[PDB]
Amino acid sequence: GSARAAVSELMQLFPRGLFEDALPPIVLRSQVYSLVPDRTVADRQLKELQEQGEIRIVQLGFDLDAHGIIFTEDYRTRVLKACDGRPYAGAVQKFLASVLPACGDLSFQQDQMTQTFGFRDSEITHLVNAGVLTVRDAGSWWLAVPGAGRFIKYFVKGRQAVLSMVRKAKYRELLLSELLGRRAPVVVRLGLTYHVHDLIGAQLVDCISTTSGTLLRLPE
Amino acid sequence: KNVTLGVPRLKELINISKKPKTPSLTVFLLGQSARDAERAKDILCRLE
DNA sequence: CTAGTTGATCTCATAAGGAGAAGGAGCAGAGCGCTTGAGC
Repeated sequence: GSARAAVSELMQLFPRGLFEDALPPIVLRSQVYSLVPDRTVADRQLKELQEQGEIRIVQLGFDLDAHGIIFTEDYRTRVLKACDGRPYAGAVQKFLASVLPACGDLSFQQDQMTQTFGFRDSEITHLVNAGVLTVRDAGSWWLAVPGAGRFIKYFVKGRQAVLSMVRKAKYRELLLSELLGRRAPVVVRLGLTYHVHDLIGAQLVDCISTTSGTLLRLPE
Repeated sequence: KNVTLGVPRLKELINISKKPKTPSLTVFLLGQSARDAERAKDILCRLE
């Protein structure tokens, strides 16, 4: 179990064509813990591999522990094709050439951004224009991924959906082989395989192994 | 009967009143009902 | 350019309404993806 390997698999699962090649392929830290049993180390590998500049971990808002992952190169290649042709395309390019390869912190302070990156107080709206700078608070702001709205809406919808059917299942159990074999519900479009990894990481289910494969149960 | 008239009714008109003070309907009959009395009272029972 | 002087200027110091419009609550039902689910 390697975090380099772990993140790669999730990346493959992503429905790339579903979002018209605009949102870079997000993979969650929750589903990272699914492939690698020892979470204790998964964070440690991704930590140095964060400052290694080959990954971007973006903080999301669907829960307190919402930390998404965006591929660095793909994060780069997609912002220009989204920013260019727009009024905000000006200093977002600077943000890219200066801020991204010099820092890896999840949220930038006011004095940090203005001084270290030499940002004015007028162009800062342009980064807020299309998913570049979120709003942590008055003094700090988390790093944004453009066009993240649609993803989480489907993501949250999907999580609820899978949770619901699992509960509905007779005797409140549902075999994992019975998810893949059965057609994915139309309510969730991110992929049934994508979400089942999420609850495993979120510990909403436990991977109980038996003679008939592995089973998931709500916590007792 | 009694029908609201004067300044109260004039105000009631200028500010559209959802609940008229004395709402009323002036019903006219078509056939024999208009001439004879039994059928007209029958229609009255049907409407009241 | 330099001191000395004169005012400004400040600071700190001791003690028997209403009609209507707007929001929200709660229930009530329609619809629909779903999950079975069992009769021919």
